[PDB]
Amino acid sequence: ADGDGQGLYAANCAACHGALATSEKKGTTLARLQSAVSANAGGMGFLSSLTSAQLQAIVDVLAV
Ligand code: HEC
Ligand code: NA
Repeated sequence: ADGDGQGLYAANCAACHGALATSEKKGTTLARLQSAVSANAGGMGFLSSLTSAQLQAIVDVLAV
């Protein structure tokens, strides 16, 4: 259901951080992403429903 991260990034992140292929958040970390949602960085708190498995999948595709 989770895909490989590409759909999750496109649906939840690309509007603010760019298409995955040219994302400004390449090389991010799970700790940065969880902290950004939890701290509402840039208004990101609405993403608090994403699970650890979903956030990690997004981190991993940004590492490729
Ligand atoms: C617009 C409503 C955004 C959504 C959707 C996403 N991000 Fe975001 N994020 C946004 C801003 C304005 C900021 C602060 C400025 C900055 O770009 O740093 C952030 C912050 C982050 C961070 C923390 C900063 C860092 O360590 O680089 C991360 C890790 C981050 N954003 C990642 C990220 C992810 C993975 C998103 C989809 C789940 C996502 N953001 C969505 C604006 C918006
Ligand atoms: Na806000």
